Amino acid sequence: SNTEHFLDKYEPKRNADTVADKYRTTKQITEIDKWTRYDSARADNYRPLSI
Amino acid sequence: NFPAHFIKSAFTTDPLKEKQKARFSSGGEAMREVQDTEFQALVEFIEGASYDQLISGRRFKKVYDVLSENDDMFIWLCHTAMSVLNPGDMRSRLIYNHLRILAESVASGEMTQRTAFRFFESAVRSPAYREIAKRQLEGGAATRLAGISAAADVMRRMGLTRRPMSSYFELYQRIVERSEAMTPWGFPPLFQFEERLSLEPRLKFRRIFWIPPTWNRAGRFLGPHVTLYPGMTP
Amino acid sequence: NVSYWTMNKMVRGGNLLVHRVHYTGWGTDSHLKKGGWEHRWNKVLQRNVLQYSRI
Amino acid sequence: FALRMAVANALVKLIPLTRIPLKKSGLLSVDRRRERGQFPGY
Amino acid sequence: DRWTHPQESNLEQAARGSAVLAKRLSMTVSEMHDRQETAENPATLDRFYY
Amino acid sequence: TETTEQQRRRYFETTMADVFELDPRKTVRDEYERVKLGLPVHLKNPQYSLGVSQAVYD
Amino acid sequence: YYWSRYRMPTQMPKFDNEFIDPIDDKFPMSIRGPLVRPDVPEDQYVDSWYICTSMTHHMGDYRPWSASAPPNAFRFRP
Amino acid sequence: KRELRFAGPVGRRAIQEELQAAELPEVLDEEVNRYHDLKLNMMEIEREVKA
Amino acid sequence: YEPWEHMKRMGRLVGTGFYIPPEWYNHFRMFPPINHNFQ
Amino acid sequence: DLIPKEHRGRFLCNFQLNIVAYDMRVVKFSPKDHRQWIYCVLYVGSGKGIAGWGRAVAPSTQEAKKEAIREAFSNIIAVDLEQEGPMYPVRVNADGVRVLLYPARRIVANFRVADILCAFGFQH
Amino acid sequence: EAQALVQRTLECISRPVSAASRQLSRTITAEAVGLDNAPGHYTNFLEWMGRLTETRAFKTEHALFEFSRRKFNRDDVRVMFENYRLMSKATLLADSADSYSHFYTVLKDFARKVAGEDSRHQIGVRIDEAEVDPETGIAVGRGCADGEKYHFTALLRENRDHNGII
Amino acid sequence: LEPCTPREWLQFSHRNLAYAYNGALRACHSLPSMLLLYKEMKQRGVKVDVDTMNVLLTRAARHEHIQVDDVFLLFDELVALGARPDLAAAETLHTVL
Repeated sequence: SNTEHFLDKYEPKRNADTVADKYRTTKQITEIDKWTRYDSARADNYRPLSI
Repeated sequence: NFPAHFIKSAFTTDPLKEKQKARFSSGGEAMREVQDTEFQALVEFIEGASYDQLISGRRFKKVYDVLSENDDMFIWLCHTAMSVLNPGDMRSRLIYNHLRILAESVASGEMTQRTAFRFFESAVRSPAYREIAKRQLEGGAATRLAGISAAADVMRRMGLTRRPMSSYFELYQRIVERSEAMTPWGFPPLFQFEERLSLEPRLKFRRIFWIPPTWNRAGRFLGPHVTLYPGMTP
Repeated sequence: NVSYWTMNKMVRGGNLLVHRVHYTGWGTDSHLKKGGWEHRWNKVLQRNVLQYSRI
Repeated sequence: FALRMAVANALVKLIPLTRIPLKKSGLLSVDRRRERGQFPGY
Repeated sequence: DRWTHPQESNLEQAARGSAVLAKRLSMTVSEMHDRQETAENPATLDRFYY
Repeated sequence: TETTEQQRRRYFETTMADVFELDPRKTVRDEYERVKLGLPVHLKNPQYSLGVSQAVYD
Repeated sequence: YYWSRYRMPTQMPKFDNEFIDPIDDKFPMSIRGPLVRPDVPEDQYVDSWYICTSMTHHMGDYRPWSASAPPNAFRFRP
Repeated sequence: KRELRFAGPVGRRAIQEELQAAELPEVLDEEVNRYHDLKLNMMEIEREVKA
Repeated sequence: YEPWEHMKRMGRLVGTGFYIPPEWYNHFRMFPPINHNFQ
Repeated sequence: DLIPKEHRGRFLCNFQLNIVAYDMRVVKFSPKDHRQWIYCVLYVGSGKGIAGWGRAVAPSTQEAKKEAIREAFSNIIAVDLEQEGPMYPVRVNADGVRVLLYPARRIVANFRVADILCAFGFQH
Repeated sequence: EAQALVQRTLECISRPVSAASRQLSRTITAEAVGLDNAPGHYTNFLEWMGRLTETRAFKTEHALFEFSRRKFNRDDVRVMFENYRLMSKATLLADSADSYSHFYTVLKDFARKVAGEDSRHQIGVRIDEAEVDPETGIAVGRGCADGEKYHFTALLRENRDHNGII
Repeated sequence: LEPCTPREWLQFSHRNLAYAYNGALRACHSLPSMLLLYKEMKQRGVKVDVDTMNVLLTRAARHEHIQVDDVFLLFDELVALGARPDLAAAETLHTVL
């Protein structure tokens, strides 16, 4: 949230280990996607003109 | 009688056909037209829980083998035999060094576990070791706990474990088993270990079918997925 | 339009395209499951004849 | 039994908190029992 | 020696050698070099259990 | 183009000197490494001030 | 010939009661899950002819349940 | 070490005088021969040239 | 099938000069296996 | 993988193999006669003074030979080659096989045993 | 009040004893280990092992031992798979640099399950939101019996005249 | 776990998440971690119960740097979220006041 909340006062102190722990789930897009044989042989989603 | 199918790949190819096959299909054409073992086994096994895979016993057996392939059982046997010794007696020092060398050789793989067990049983059936263990048990206060804890620590330090800190969990298991009074401390069952090692070279401690039935083979069968008496899913 | 022996042979072989169901049921068809042979008979009659105006 | 199951489901949909008593009494639990199908053998 | 080296006709030995020739032709230069599949080193064709 | 990466790192540390109350030599250094790697620090840190955010974006 | 079409040979794979694999079949049910196929929507399966199993009309390429319902759908309802 | 082995008088003297103070390991000629006779990795060569 | 027999076999195998001895051979030469007789 | 782990990278001599014999035996895994396996006996050796012998049953000839070689390398034994042979008679009775090995300035035995003597390196 | 306060302070300061540590301390005795005439040494060993049980490596080893013994289930396998999917590749490399971090990431809550640190919460009958029609106040329910023979749909509405019927 | 199968949707049980989070709060013995978990709980959509309010109040009443005004603000926030102020919570508020 972009608005300060009164409970945020009692949050745990920002320690370097915990700061590095909030980026663990940050995954790169090349890791997100994977190109397979189905992708290589995928059919056209539109109507082709010639093969 | 029986037609020749020739399932061998070397009995169905001839130079005359290969001459025309090579021009159309070759390495260049194919290139043009085409584009931590424990942890790896564990992730391979658990990836079967995906939406497009199933849990298979093959992967679990593989990861179990990868986890149990070590000789930490024999190393812990040797070091538990060493724990009962007296750090002051010269005979006990000789036995301790002999058993430490045996354990190191087992860990390094220089000596096969069968001959290592021969050495271990010959060392632990000697009268000197038996007398030392008897004195150790007779003493009102003994050094067995310190000996086994130091054995775990040296197993970590000397790299005699698959992972650095597995020895301490193994020590915890050893203590909780000692709470059961299975055998006196320092008197392992040699007959039991011999029976184990005679068979196993390394000491350790709606049906799914790969071939679906065919219509000719099975008369009245539908399949492993069909439900004859289904319910109403919310 | 073949005998039981011929039909069984063609089913055990790969000569007819049929879909095996339970040997002691009514099958996939809702008309069969909701009355049986006579009900499917009546439905066939209704489709063939008893839907036209017949001027 | 079918009527009771339908009424229990309707009650659960209407008042959510009634789900616990009916479920504990097994009124939304369907039984998959089915009479034997036709077969000339028998 | 007869058991270890079964006799085979030349018309079939030629086919057997052509099979490995075709496999090496299909393989790329880097694959052959890494796997040590060369004109002098033997290369396996089939290996299965039944 | 005439300022080295060590200079850039020191400048980033000077800009974010008082952004973490705990260990600066580790917190700010890890922040700079993640920023240079390209992680969405702006998205994950909405509390940063205008100057801190501008320095991170630059 | 006409029969010349039915002569393409298939090469054997390269390695390194009946019909059942003991290792996979004897795996505990409570761990393996009472499933014989991936839990994808049933519209992707077609009862195979002459074989007592169900294959997919799309060779592999399984689509999850979320690929058929609108985004963030409750119980995959439309 | 192989370069020093196959170098001439002036070059090998320069190498020896420059490395007389560096704490180089005592390497037998057998290790050098083994390393030199090890075949190159064609896959690594392909990766490097593609990169 | 004896520690002494294994040691003797390894020793006479090394004595040929065409077998690199393992470390445990020299280590057991230093600390011989415990004997059961002579008591 | 033919050479066992304890012998891995320790032999400094190029061994040679000798196949003594082949035959066919019957293996019965089931209560009935299960199948037939080829029984191969062989021995590997080098003239430097190292030799071993093996015997194995396997479904195929090549697999039987490989298993016999593995057993031979597991059971390899050696002798000291300083006098190129023994220096005193040795008489051994093993399962009724009475074998006498004696010193001599020449290698004296039938060919089947002379091959073994050459494998061990006993030229005398 | 002083004895109560010192007791409370001791309870608060005392480190949380793990379930495995408590089980070992209860099952084992100084006589079984032979340190009968050594209370100090016995207590030292007990504290040493109890505090060593709380490390991440011990939990990872125990979880892997239970996995080898095959004491998990489908839910545990799915949780492990989701934990593995959650972590990124750079994080995977960083945790595999350590000997146990990558294993513990995928065995998380499973080491907790086998160590007993898991929360003890009551799982009751599922309660879902009402599916009543906003305009008519009609709830629809289903009833099936005897296979495809008895099928009924129940429409239920509130009656504010207290004269409701079926 | 987010349900990706109809069988999982049959047990998603958005109400039972309240019991799960109450158990988690009772398991955690640190107020900052408890409050972080409560923030996740209230931004996820979990229907907060009376038990979670009781545990939150009884853990916030004993804190090194806690403010009674903040405790009452937390109570008001929980009541507005939907928790029922039972007698245990009433007495905890009474002793804090």
